[PDB]
Amino acid sequence: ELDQLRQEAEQLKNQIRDARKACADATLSQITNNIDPVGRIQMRTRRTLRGHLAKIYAMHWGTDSRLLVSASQDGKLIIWDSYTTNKVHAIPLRSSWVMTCAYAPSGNYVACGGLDNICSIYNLKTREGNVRVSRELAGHTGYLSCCRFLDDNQIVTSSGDTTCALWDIETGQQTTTFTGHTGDVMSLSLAPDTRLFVSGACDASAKLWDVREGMCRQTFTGHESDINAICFFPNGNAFATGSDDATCRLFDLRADQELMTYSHDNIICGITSVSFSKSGRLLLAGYDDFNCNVWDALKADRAGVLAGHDNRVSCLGVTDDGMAVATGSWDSFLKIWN
Amino acid sequence: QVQLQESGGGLVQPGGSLRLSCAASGFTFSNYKMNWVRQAPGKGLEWVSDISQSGASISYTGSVKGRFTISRDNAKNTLYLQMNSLKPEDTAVYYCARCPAPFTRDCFDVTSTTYAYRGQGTQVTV
Amino acid sequence: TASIAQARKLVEQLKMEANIDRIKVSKAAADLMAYCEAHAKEDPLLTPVPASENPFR
Amino acid sequence: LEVLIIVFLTVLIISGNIIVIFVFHCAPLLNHHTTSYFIQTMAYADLFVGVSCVVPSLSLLHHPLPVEESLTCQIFGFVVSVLKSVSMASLACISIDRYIAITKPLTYNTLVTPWRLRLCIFLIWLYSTLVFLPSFFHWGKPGYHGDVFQWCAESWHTDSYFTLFIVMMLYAPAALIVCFTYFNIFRICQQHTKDISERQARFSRYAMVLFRITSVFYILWLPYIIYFLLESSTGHSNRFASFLTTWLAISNSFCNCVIYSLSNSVFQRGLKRL
Amino acid sequence: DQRNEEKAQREANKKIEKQLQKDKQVYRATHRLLLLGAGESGKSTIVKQMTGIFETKFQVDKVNFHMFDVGAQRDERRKWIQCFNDVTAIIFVVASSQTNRLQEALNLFKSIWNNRWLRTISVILFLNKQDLLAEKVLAKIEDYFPEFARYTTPEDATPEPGEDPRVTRAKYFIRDEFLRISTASGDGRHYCYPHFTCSVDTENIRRVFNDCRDIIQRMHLRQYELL
Repeated sequence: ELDQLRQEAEQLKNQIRDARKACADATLSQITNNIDPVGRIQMRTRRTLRGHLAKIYAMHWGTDSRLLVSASQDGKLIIWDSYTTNKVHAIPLRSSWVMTCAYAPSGNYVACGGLDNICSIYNLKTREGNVRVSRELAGHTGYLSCCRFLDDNQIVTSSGDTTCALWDIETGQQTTTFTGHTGDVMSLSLAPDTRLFVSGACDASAKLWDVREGMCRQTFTGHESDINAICFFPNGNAFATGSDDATCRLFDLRADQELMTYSHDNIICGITSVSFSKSGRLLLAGYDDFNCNVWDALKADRAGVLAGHDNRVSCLGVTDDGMAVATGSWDSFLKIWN
Repeated sequence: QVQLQESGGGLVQPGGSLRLSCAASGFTFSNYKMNWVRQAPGKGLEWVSDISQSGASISYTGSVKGRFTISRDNAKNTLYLQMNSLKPEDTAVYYCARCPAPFTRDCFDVTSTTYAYRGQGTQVTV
Repeated sequence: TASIAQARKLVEQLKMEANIDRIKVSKAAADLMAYCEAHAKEDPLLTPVPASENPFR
Repeated sequence: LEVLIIVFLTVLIISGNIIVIFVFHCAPLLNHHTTSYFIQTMAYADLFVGVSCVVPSLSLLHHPLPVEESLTCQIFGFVVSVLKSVSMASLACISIDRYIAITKPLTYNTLVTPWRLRLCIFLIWLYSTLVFLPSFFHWGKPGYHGDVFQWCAESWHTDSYFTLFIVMMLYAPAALIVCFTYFNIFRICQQHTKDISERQARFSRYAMVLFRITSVFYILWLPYIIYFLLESSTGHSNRFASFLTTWLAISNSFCNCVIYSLSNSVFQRGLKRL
Repeated sequence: DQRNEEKAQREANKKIEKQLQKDKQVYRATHRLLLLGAGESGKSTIVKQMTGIFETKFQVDKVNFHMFDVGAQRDERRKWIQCFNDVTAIIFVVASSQTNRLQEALNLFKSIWNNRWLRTISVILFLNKQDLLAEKVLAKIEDYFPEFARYTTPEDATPEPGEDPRVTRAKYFIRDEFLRISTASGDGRHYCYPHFTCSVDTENIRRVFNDCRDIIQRMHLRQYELL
């Protein structure tokens, strides 16, 4: 029974591998050789946000490119004003162990989650003046790794029980469940059109899901160790990942394989976060060796370094107008670069 | 893609010998500490031995220390185990498990029910 | 023998994933490069912006 | 001699305290723990000592002040003595803070709160300014810092009782405190190191850190306090030794900078990253 | 429209910062611990002496303590174990003993000790079931740990009255297994405190209090570059 099933799985794997092999016409580096290099990129710290008592685990930029939320170990959730460095809100959490936070695309809400297996949604439009828990979504059987709003009533979570889900915040139930991975899921990224999303798990693989169908579309399995970060290309046709083997990679949805690899022999630390530029020419990655690296996405050449943190870099994001980069770290500081 | 494939095993007489092999693909064999784990019938998985990146540090379980040996070939990308002077209680399925991350000295989850970086196992019976 | 369902699911997933259409890597690389070169002028991080309209300086 | 020593010391003092202040302020935390408050206060006092060492620097390069010489020495002695006493008081409070952190490690944060730190700093400045106040009244000469000027070197005459008052109220307490606290910390380090060694040796630095803290202070401050008492009580003056003792005590305002900020590893990391 | 809203921003910032300074005052006066150990070890009775994660509050001599026990998670520790990298101490509970359980306990200790983010945490080790060990020995360790036959009780052993050395040898053998794993590495940056507890005991909180006091004293000595 299991013998012929394993044989047929191996046969299908070989058929898929040969199908991809018959498609590698020419390497991406072979095509972008004549393109003039970007040149050195210098970025300076413009702001420094100083209010967290302990490590910082996550952050998210508002769609207005001005405000941002951040989470920390002390049990706080602080909303900043990056232009003027003024704290707007500071929400105290019931559980001190939070691993993620998201900021709604409309600006009316903010989410968080962590080791308590629960996603809490906070209503910022305080009719009476105070911020209070709108909804507590409890259906997972493992910690929460990431969460991203679709709109004011839908949110996608990824968990440490090898499962992602889609929620109806009004009812508090699970609309759909995405069950393909065989390890903890550590990140997710929503498409520009928000009809698909990709996840990264602790089995060195990534998958492409259909939010409305509820099924896996494609699987990308280049990496060697656990995947920690994931992000789409601005086009929506490619994405980049970052894993524990001190490497980043670029995958394409239409060719169904890998295109580029961003690594060096002197880099032996894992990547904690990736992000793209507004045009998709830069690729920013934060490492465990206390600093960030800027990559030329088309030629795989380093273009700069963002070294301003004393402990490891845990999160990284780029505004929606592409004007600034915010970097959080375990030394309890955020820094805006430009 | 990470793939570990065990070979060797079968039925041997008590007091006999065996030699397992595990061929690794999809990663650099030279950056990872390698393990061997086993699962007796109706029981959970149990750690057996391991060998370092270079091949210097080696450890064994108390009950197999003195008989079993673990060795690796970084050039040929293979992991070995020599199981001589067996006892009936040594019947189990043996897996080669790799530590999750490179350049590390700890290995957490090798002896776990659903681990992503080990093979399918070879039945060894006495 | 509770692992029969696991292998069944793996087989259906791989079988459904093998019947998709694929585009030659030359076309994908050309599209990526074209997008980057068509939106290169609207990247404040790539071509640094003068401090007059920089909101953080 | 005197011009070179004074100018070199002034430049070193100002430069070191400026770099310390700016590394504290323009970097990551460097403002995190409690002892940093007294370290910063001592840095400010040392920097003002360096600035106030410009009046004799200018006056010795034949640039007499618009005001008289008597006024300049009158003001200079008061200002420099007050700032030196502030530095020594902050140096004693650093040791008290460390003693509390090491002896009471579980209730340390309850005992030492930021309100108490602010009150302590304010009381340090008040006490230091109020001890030397009777110099304006006709009690005596506060110190020998103004003896470079050729008026004060012969015009003021120290008083035995004012000198004894200054000693007993500022100097002796600040030496007894340092001795007691660092001796007890020495005993605690000595027992912990023994425990660690006996653990590690079963199955298979503190001296020279305390020796730098508790010997620079004494080698720079005890010569001054000894000559002060002898010359005040007896009258056996010696111009050859007063300059040396006084300007050693002044150089302590840069020795404090080096052995309290530069040797720390976190400070070096913050300075190398900036 | 501009200056008044700037004033509102500054007022909100000031109020937030005042609440944050009060919170920081509360946060530094509490010591957080992580309680580990397998199910058969006997963590439940230890907790009763004092959902993805649990929590217990207790104070000794007016010093507040938190203790966190992992609830409904999976058996893959390599990811959620990094959240606990700056707790005061870890409490590792072991039962003196169906496969080889002591080997899994020792392997988990070795993994915790050498982890990159847990190289500054000290472990308070409880060897729990000292009565089951008393009966089992006097009724085998050589067949799972073959070094036992060459083990002799340390000279500085403290035997309980009315106890035959037959159990004292096994007690000190297991303790020395954990302790010899402990000293193989660590650069002297963290320490292990092993205790022989029982199923029922009235002084586990006192032992944890003394061990945490020693841990914090050594940490303070080390942050002034005195150690």
